[PDB]
Amino acid sequence: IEIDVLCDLTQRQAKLYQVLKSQISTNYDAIENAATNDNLINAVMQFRKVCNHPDLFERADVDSPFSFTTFGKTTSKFTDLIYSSRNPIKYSLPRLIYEDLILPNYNNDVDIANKLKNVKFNIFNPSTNYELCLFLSKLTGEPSLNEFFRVSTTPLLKRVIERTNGPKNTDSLSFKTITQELLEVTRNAPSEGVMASLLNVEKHAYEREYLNCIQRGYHPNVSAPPVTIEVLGSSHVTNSINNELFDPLISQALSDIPAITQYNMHVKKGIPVEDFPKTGLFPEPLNKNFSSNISMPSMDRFITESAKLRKLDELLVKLKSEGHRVLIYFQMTKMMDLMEEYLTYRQYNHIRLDLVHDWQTNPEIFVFLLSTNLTAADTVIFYDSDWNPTIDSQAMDRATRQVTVYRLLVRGTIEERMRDR
Amino acid sequence: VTRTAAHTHIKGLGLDESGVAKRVEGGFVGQIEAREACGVIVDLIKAKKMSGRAILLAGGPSTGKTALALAISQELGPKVPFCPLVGSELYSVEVKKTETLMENFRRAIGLRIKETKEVYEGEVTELTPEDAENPLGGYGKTISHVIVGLKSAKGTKTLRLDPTIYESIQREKVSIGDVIYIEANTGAVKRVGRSDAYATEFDLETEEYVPLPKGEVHKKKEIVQDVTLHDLDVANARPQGGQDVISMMGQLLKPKKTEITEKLRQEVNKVVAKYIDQGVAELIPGVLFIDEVNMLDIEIFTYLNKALESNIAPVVVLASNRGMTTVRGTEDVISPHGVPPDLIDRLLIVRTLPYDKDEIRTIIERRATVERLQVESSALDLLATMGTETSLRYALQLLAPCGILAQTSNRKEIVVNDVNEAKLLFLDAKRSTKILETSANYL
Amino acid sequence: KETKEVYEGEVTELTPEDAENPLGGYGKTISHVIVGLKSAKGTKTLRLDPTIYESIQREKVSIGDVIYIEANTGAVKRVGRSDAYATEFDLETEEYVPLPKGEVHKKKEIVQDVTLHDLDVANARPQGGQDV
Amino acid sequence: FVKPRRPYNSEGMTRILRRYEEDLFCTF
Amino acid sequence: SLIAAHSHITGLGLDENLQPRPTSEGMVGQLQARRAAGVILKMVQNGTIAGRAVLVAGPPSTGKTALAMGVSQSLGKDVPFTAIAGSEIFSLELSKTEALTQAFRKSIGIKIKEETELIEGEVVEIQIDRSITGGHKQGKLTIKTTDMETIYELGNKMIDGLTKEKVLAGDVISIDKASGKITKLGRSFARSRDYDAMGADTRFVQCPEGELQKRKTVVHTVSLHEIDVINSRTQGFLALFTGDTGEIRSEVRDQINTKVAEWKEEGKAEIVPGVLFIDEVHMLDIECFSFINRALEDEFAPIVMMATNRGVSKTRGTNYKSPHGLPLDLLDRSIIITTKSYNEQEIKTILSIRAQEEEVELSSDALDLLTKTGVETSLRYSSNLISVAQQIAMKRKNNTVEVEDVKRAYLLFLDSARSVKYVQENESQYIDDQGNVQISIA
Amino acid sequence: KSLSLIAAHSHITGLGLDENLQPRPTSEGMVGQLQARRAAGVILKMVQNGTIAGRAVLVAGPPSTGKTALAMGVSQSLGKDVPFTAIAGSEIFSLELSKTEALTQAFRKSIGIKIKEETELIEGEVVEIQIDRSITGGHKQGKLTIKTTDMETIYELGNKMIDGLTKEKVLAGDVISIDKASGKITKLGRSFARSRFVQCPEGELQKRKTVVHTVSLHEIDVINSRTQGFLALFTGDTGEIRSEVRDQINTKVAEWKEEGKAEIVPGVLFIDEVHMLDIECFSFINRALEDEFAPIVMMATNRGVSKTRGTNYKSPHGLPLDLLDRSIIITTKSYNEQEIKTILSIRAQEEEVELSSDALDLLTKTGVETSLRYSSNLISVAQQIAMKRKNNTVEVEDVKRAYLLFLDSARSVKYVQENESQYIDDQGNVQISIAK
Ligand SMILES: Nc1ncnc2c1ncn2[C@@H]1O[C@H](COP(=O)(O)OP(=O)(O)O)[C@@H](O)[C@H]1O
Ligand SMILES: Nc1ncnc2c1ncn2[C@@H]1O[C@H](COP(=O)(O)OP(=O)(O)O)[C@@H](O)[C@H]1O
Ligand SMILES: Nc1ncnc2c1ncn2[C@@H]1O[C@H](COP(=O)(O)OP(=O)(O)O)[C@@H](O)[C@H]1O
Repeated sequence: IEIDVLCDLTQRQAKLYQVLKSQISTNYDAIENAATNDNLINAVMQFRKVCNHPDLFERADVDSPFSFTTFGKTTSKFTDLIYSSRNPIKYSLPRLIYEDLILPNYNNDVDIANKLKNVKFNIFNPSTNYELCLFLSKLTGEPSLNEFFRVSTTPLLKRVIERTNGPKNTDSLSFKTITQELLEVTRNAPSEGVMASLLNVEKHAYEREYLNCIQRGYHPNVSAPPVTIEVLGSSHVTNSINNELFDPLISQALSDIPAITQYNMHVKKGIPVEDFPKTGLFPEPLNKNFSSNISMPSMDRFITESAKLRKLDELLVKLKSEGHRVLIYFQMTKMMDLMEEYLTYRQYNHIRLDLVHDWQTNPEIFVFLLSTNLTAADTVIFYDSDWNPTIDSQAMDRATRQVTVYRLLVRGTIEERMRDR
Repeated sequence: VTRTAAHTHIKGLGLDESGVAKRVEGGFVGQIEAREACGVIVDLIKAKKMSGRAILLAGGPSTGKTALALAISQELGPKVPFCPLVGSELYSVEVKKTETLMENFRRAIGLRIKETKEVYEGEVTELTPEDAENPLGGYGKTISHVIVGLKSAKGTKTLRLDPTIYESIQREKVSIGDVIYIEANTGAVKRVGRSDAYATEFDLETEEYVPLPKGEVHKKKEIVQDVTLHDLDVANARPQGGQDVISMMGQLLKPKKTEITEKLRQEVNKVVAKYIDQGVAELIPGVLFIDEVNMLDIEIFTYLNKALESNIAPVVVLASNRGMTTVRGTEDVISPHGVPPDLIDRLLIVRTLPYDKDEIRTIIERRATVERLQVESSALDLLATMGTETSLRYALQLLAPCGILAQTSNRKEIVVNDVNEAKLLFLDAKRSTKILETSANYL
Repeated sequence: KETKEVYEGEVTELTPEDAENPLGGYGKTISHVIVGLKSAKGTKTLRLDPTIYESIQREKVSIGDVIYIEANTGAVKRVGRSDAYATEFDLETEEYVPLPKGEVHKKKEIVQDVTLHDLDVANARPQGGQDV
Repeated sequence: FVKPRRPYNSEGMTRILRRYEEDLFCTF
Repeated sequence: SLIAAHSHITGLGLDENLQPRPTSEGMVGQLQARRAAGVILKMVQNGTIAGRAVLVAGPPSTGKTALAMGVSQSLGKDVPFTAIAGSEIFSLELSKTEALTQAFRKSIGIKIKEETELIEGEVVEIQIDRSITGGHKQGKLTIKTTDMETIYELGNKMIDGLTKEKVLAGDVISIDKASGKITKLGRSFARSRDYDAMGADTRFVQCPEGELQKRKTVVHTVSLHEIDVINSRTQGFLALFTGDTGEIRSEVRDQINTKVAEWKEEGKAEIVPGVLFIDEVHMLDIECFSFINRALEDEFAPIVMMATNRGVSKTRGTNYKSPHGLPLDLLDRSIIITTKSYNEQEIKTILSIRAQEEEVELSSDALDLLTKTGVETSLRYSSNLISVAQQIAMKRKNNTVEVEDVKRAYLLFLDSARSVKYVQENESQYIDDQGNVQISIA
Repeated sequence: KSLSLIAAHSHITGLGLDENLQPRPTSEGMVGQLQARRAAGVILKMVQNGTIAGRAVLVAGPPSTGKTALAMGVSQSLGKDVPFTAIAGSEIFSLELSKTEALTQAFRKSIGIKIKEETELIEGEVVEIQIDRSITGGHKQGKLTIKTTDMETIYELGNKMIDGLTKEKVLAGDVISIDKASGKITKLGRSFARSRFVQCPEGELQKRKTVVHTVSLHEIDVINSRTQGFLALFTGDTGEIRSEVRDQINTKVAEWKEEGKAEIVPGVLFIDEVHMLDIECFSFINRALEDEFAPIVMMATNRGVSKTRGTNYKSPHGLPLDLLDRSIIITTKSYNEQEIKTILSIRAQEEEVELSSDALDLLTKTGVETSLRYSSNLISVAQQIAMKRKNNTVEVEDVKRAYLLFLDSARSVKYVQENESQYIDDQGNVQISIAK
């Protein structure tokens, strides 16, 4: 017969309130008296818009890092999409530096001295250093004597990708350490075994902590590609940079082959399985939530962004059993937010601004939103935190032989001053 | 209900419109001249015009300097960046202290940009790859292009992809019937989840179910984003978020602070100047608060002597407890507040006065009302006498054990016996020091 | 203290027996593989799993080698070639081990002595990530 | 009504089949 | 497990009136310090107060560490208790402030609620479609109980979890949908067609009844530092164990603070606090004290328990001396609990409690001489001598431990004062502080 | 322009000197120090000559006398593309680079090489594009119509231009720049079509454009070291570049200068607080200025007969005798009342302060008794007090209010010295209690 509910202030609500309080200023006590007596009125409506919903101020779109990129943007059968992101910082190098110090030339000595330092005077060269190669082939146990010269002159990550080696000489000084024995045991082993469960405890901690379903907390603020080098007048620079950034062995290594392409490659064209390029070497991310830095705006979070909306949804959870009606009152644009709310998550029978008498004849429907005789409604739910009780009396002129007034209120804001006065 | 911690009672500087302050408002008691000086400083800060300004909050221990810094931060707002710091935090083992100080200087300056995003989003209806004529040629990749079909709500479009965008697609592990989100700015893809048009009661991986994205595909939306200049420097020094092999290998490697060169900061300054000239970005300078500035050695003060002359360096406030104290890292140079006399010339010292008995009494009363304690007048007066006798902080930190003893004795109000028992159980510094001086076995 | 029920010996044949009603669109629908193992004083014919054939071709197992299959984990371990089947007289580089002794089905208790620090340094390091 | 099941694409990959009676492996 | 020096404390030994018994829960004496520690325990259990430093002080061999472990046992389950010493802060890859912040964020906890589906039934069939190279893995599962039979689609992780712990048809397994657990409870068909490769002898289980899917809600506790390392890089879970968390940036900390506040406001997560215990606090540097001074005043800050046995001494990193080795501004923020040395009755009760725990039987006269030796030199000396007297007694083939055994133990093993008197009489035998010695007999 | 708020040295635009190197009394924002300004002008002409390498000059004097102001005048009056490196003394102490090699980097960042190169560039307004897709897509041909304010042409496109035009989606009405050699298209912006906006470019497409590049020697040293990419120039992880790559670069730039393809641009290295360097760094500075490819090094210090860092003894200017022998010393003097008044008026002019004449004289007197930086800090805060009472003009009461609120050095020293018991001394003794 008389209910006044009070709600606290959420963190996004408090952040918007405190940035409005610091930015606008203009005697916030006198602004409170301005909201008491009713530009100043624009400040009072915008403070109330912060008080109702964050999305009534600004729509919360996707939370993505700032793309520090310049790319092909549309200024406004298929339309092809091609990757074109570049760093806005452009480092300019003259052609003289590149063509004189980096590329081979007739007056340059880069290829000659490079061969002389990498092949001719290599200590792993079997043509001139066969004794050292045979020494290390005794020690390591490599079956091939050119493995040492090949290993010393490859890039390290290319050595990582091309590492798959299983034959080894048994008459060698390379050893199988106790840890390596245990690793070979737990290469493939099930549960309920002592020797595997004493060494698989990282996966036990992953499984028992329910850690595959923890939401992402942190995303980077700015994402940027590597700094684009621009050399004017040479396509060799463009080809070399395109080769370096998009190396086909390495880009193929951090990715996968489509399964249709694998079937068309192995069976139809007769490519053996070992001849496939190496794939699947990208590390597995922790969950599906840690896959990318873009976070989709959770519609569940839209309820909890506004404390009035969260208390209203809890009230509807309690009050689905009974029929009531809701007043959105003097605020514009809150209609489409509540409209999207109950047609996005919790689908309710509703009507929004004849058909009024059509719902008056229908007992099972909940009216929800209306703006600012209707005695068929059993309960009107509204704010009562309005400056004019004449507006309240015109609202309850609408008013089944029962009323149960619930009054929505947010604490720690100008709404409490409104209620008191 | 709500977790309180230390000076949670502060809501702001508590000044008036003319620039004057009332005695008990804004959570503060006393220190009227310091409050008015900090109000003039925050007005200068909101003017957003001067660079390389510095003030010092001088005074003894337990006098309100960190309280004044928190009041300045609350008077500033969330859009203006406040970067709290301790003097000991500048000593890092990964990188020189000079670069840590410059990184904090760039972390104080904020930026707010409106950004336009090109977004292809929808439900994957079909996904076919097109192979190459020589998949084992050694050059190029095993596919050539990939056609993918996305339909949003009230729209449908077919996209033909280069292998890099589809490489990101298969790194995010999409399937037929999933809702995806291609960002054309960086090539980043986010898998929203399964479409809820199909049956959603048979998966075994706790997958979320999402309706069709509203509007057409190839959307263009405006996002407002708040970043600092230090974020730009970090994101350009360790480049991630691209789809080349350097950005892919940059995610998996261990992060490590490196000495960011001046050329990178100048290029970031030129790009941000271009963003401002376009009208899409605005500059928001902020603050940086080095509490316990006496912990810095002479080298950090020498670098501050030059780093305050920058045209972009923010306003930095400091705190110190020392009197006539020799500088750390020097042998004979004795200076006020532990701050060398070269830095004192750029500085603007704001003194902070000690408190009286009644000011201590109302501070303790306000802390009791903040912690939801009810205290009678006699126990409040006794706690005020204890504050003036031992210390202010020992009187503030004794309210919680009297509360524990109160709820032990099935009461809410704090009687004199409770503060007597809390005097007995817990000692202050001076009584424990007298216990130390009168023991043999180095108690 | 642990127990190990293992099978090892020289292989005689590996026949990927095709299934009756062999589905459609796939050739070689294995119902089971028959691996005939021989050792000293014993010889056993075995009816394995359809899936262990992928390990058989993964470790390059052919007729004339000695293998090592366990009962619980179900993995081959190609120890090497038998000394009797040294068919490449002139040039070969395969390891040659003697034919193993005892029955093919030997179940034994094995003790392992290990420190706790070895367990810590084995748990801390990545245990076969197969990532970059 | 009842919503349809997601389209399950099984083209181009091997199949491991285990049923109540006997085990299968269709490989390429 | 093994038996340690503080194993006899099983709580703190106080009533609901915060009044200590003379001997309860393995603790005897120290009434004022026990009452103060109980007050701090109740203040932690309330949880609404944060960042309060408590400094325990007294002489050595008094029970400061015993009081700290007593607080730890009475703290209850699912509440963090980071017990470090003073010297773990100094590191080669972590700064002192960063190691302290990592300790602070280890000491505070987050209790997260999750929703979990339970599926348990016999497996009818398993169809797994793997690619040619085995990378892509997709397939269908057909699990069944006696009331209904449903078919689920499988992802990559579930199929990879299915390959380990090989699941034949007719195997009763339990599926946890959220945690991704596969638990083969047993095999229920016992098929006549048995493979000669497989060696499993899983027990026979009854067919499950009831509905197939069951919803349950679970709670698990994770500290702030764990989520910081998890969100710091891609492979943060491995760095949680290997400790390769090198100087996490402040942006990560700000975003996780906002995130856990958001999780608190949704009712999803609950923040419980903890006790951070530092032992031999005087070992820290002055910059550690300044950072503790400015980091106790944060919203996420635990109740720091601080222990020292030292009087007025030189504070490290400085040229002066201060009480307890701590500067005055840190002593301002800290309330000091003091402790007092014991009499002969308390030492006798301590030794009786130690002997009753250590499974050693003593006579009355042996206990009296152990009490006299403990009150003479030190309590720890007699507490160590109980072990060797026990071992001498079992070498003499008698169950009890007699006075002659503890006399032989006292003769055999030396204490501090006797070793000092033996060093001082024979100063030429040992190497001096100037490195001068005579090794020759004559 | 870049990001430029009001700094301490913003009013300086150079050295107020004539063609005969005679300093004007107040010109280009800099007033006073006539001998120091003439000496810095001589050093400026020595840099602009470029025939003199590896000279060290030292500006010494009292604090707040304009040594950094003199160096900023030299930096502003150098011009563009002549390199200027400004480092504090506390920067070379690195945890991952040795101090001598950090000095070598700071030396070699200030010598630039000048290369002129010419390229063809097509920059016009696109009328329309037309591309016809094939039956399957094996070959793609299309036509392209671009125009300027003068010309109009139609181009036939091959495969690679169509692939480079689909990437970076070019519509009708765009203004783009096409590089023919590297195949790089950059979108300059949309033209004047009402439906970012940039005017349509002038005629004569395929025009010759000459771009002059200035690259420091440190960038060539990092580039020529094959283990370091150009990303070490931005990330700053060079890691002790070896000597052989540096000597290779020195010989190569020498042969470029003799061949005629390049021209050496010498520069200025300025070291703030050179007294914070240690003795071995001074030794390397002594033996590094001998090299031909060395800049003209400016050092600014104020210490007098101080100890040298890393040694026990004391030496004048905090510098050992051999480095003072290797250097020539410019002495700065203090300011009288009129120069302080003119500095304060220039600073108030730049910070947009309209201030009373009597308030100006009061700030002048405070700048005579207390150092100049106190008054220069006081103007802006007094102006904020002035807008606090809604007055656009700064009066004498605003200056008195700013004096009362914000303390200077000597008053804070006195206020500490009278109440020493409240603070913390060298021994860490503090009386926090206020009574008894
Ligand atoms: N003017 C004030 N009004 C109310 N409380 C104060 C005031 N000044 C200090 N305090 C209290 O004193 C304590 C110490 O203040 P803080 O500024 O954090 O350290 P310090 O005073 O040493 O700079 C804080 O808990 C704060 O609440
Ligand atoms: N009240 C007590 N209850 C139980 N054990 C105690 C008590 N007082 C002292 N002890 C014992 O005395 C020894 C010394 O206590 P501890 O705090 O660990 O070292 P210290 O007192 O030197 O700091 C411990 O082994 C502890 O078991
Ligand atoms: N001759 C001058 N002309 C203009 N401004 C000056 C002059 N001399 C000093 N200043 C100003 O005085 C302030 C402090 O001088 P500064 O150059 O820092 O002295 P120092 O070089 O001794 O540190 C600076 O803001 C500077 O702009």
